[PDB]
Amino acid sequence: ASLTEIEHLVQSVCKSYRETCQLRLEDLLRQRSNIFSREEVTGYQRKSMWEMWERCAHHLTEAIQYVVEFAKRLSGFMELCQNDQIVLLKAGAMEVVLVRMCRAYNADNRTVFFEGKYGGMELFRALGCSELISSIFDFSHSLSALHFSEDEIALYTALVLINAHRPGLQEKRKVEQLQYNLELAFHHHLCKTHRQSILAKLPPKGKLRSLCSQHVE
Ligand SMILES: CN(C(=O)c1c(F)cccc1Cl)c1ccc(-c2cc(C(N)=O)ccc2Cl)cc1OCC(F)(F)F
Repeated sequence: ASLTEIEHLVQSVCKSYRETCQLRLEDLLRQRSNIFSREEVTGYQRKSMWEMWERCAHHLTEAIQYVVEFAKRLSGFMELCQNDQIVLLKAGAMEVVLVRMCRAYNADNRTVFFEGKYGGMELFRALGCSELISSIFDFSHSLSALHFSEDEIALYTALVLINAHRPGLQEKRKVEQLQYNLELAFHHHLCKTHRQSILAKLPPKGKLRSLCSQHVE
């Protein structure tokens, strides 16, 4: 790995993320002023857990489609066997989507973009998943307060995906090589953007994995 190669990898990943990021930062930030009325909230509250679920499951599917596209656009992700690509997406897809949620979270009033507007966590009362939702607000909070940039997200999410210690992989070596190259890109870009600071301040593999497991449950 040279500088052109790693600087190229940084740009590939950021471009890949920007094409696949589903909802534009632009819009997300525009729509913060805009908030659900108590009539609106009470309406989502009133629904059935089943009505809710299927709506959330529509966006989850849609969002998992975008993570896969991102992964497919990752350098040398497609040159891995089918079996490995499945291992990585099946372990990491959902972790990425959670990370990707921080963007639609607004720490300044503890709301998140849902279905066109912003709302608080009480919006999801019908699901009877208060503990879980409340964590999600907390893990999205702690990242929004490091002002995670789009390139920081792209690159971090790429390493949540490309992990040589997932079991099931047949060609570990190639993955370690993909993984390592992205670490370099992350750490390089971090040095270029004077953000070396945020490493110690990110939530560990521990948290993110244990939350995503509570989520998949
Ligand atoms: C509520 N939820 C879940 O993932 C979830 C959960 F956190 C607990 C239980 C059941 C479910 Cl389906 C969920 C699903 C899709 C979305 C979602 C909405 C949109 C959208 N445009 O509204 C787009 C993509 C997605 Cl993945 C957001 C969700 O939760 C937000 C928060 F912050 F409250 F968790």
